[PDB]
Amino acid sequence: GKTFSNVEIFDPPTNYRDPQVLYARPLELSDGTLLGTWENYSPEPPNVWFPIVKSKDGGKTWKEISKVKDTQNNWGLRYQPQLYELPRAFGKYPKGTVLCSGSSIPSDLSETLIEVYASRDKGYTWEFVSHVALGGEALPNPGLTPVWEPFLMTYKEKLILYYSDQRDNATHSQKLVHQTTTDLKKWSKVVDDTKYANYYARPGMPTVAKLPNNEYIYVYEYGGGPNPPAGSDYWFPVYYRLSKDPQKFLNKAHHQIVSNDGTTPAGSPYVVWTPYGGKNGTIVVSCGTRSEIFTNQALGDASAWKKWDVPQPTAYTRSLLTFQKDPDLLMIMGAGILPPAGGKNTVSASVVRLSEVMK
Ligand SMILES: OC[C@@H]1O[C@@H](OC[C@@H]2O/C(=N\O)[C@H](O)[C@H]2O)[C@H](O)[C@H]1O
Ligand SMILES: [Mn+2]
Ligand SMILES: [Mn+2]
Ligand SMILES: [Mn+2]
Ligand SMILES: [Mn+2]
Repeated sequence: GKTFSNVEIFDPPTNYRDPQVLYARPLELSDGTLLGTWENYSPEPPNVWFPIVKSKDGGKTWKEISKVKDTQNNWGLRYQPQLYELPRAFGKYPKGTVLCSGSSIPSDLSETLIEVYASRDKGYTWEFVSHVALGGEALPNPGLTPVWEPFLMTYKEKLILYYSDQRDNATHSQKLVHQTTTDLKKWSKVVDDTKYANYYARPGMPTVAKLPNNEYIYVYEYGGGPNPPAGSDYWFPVYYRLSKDPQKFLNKAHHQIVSNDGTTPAGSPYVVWTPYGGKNGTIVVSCGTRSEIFTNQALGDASAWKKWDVPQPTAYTRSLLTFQKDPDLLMIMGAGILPPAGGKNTVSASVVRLSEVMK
C-alpha cells in the first residue's frame, strides 16, 4: 500500500529554538524519489541550514542526505525554503537539476535575501546559483522592507520566482511580485502580481498551479481582506486568481475560497493540481489554520469548492504533493505551528487517496 497517516519525518532536539521546525516542503523527482526540507531553528553557530531528507518508498521512511548551507553571506539559510525540479534546462542547469530557494537572513534578522541553490546530483550536494532579491528587516510589520516566501515555476522559456515584497513600503504594507530568468543567473525587473490600494492589506504566501485548460491558478493569503469574522478586525482569507499567462495575475479578478458549507479557509495556503477526478482534474488547496483540504473540479469556479477531512493535522503553510505515477495519491506535509509552539512542532506527513477522502 501507498497510504499512511502521520509518519514522523523529524523530531527536533529539545534545545532547538522555538518554533524549532516550521515550513515543510516536499518534492518528487522524475525517478520517484521524494525530497523534503523545512526551517531548522538550530542553536547558532554554525549558521542555520536547510535539511534535505530523502524517501525512496513514497514517504514511509526518510533519511537526511544533505544540508543546504549559506556559502555566500555568513548568515545562514533561515526562512521559507522551497524545492523545485527543473522540467527543462535553464542555461547550464539541465533538466532534473533540483533547486532550493529560500531566504538567507542574519541571526539578528536585520536583512532578507532570497537565494537559489542547485543540486546536480538529486539532492546530495548543493551549489550557490544566484541572489534574487534583497530586502530589509525580517519582521512582518508595516514600514519594514523584507522579502519573503519564494515559489518557483516554469512558464515556456522562463523560470518565474514568485514572492512577497515589503519594499514598496510607502504604498503597500506588503505586495506580491515576481522576477523571471532564463539562465538562473540574471533576474528580470520586478513585476507586480497582486497589490491592494488599502495600505494595510498584506497579500502574501503565493503558490501556483497549472490547470488542464492551459490556465494557471494563483493562490495567496489576502491579509486585510474583507469581512473579517466576528470579534476579529484583520484576517488572512485565502484568495485566488486565474490566468492563461502566469506573469499577468495582476489584472485578473480575485476570488475568495468559500466551500459549499460556507467554510472560509484562512492563512498560509498551498495549491496543487492533479489529473485525478475527471477531464478538469482536481485543484487541491490547504490553508494554515485548519486541517481539511479544499477541492475544486470545475477549473476554479468560485461556487464549486468542497471541503474534506484528512488525518494530517493543521500546520502553518502545510504543503501538498501529487504523485506523477498515481494522481489519486496526495501527500500532505507539515512542520507545526507558528511560535510559540511549546516545544511540540515536528515534521510529519500523510499520504491519502482522493477517491477515499472525497466520499
Ligand atoms: O517563515 C517564518 C515566519 O515568517 C515571518 O512571517 C513572514 C510573513 O509570513 C506571511 N504570512 O503570514 C507574510 O507573507 C509574511 O509577511 C515570521 O516572522 C516567521 O515566524
Ligand atoms: Mn522523538
Ligand atoms: Mn519533540
Ligand atoms: Mn472537519
Ligand atoms: Mn484503500
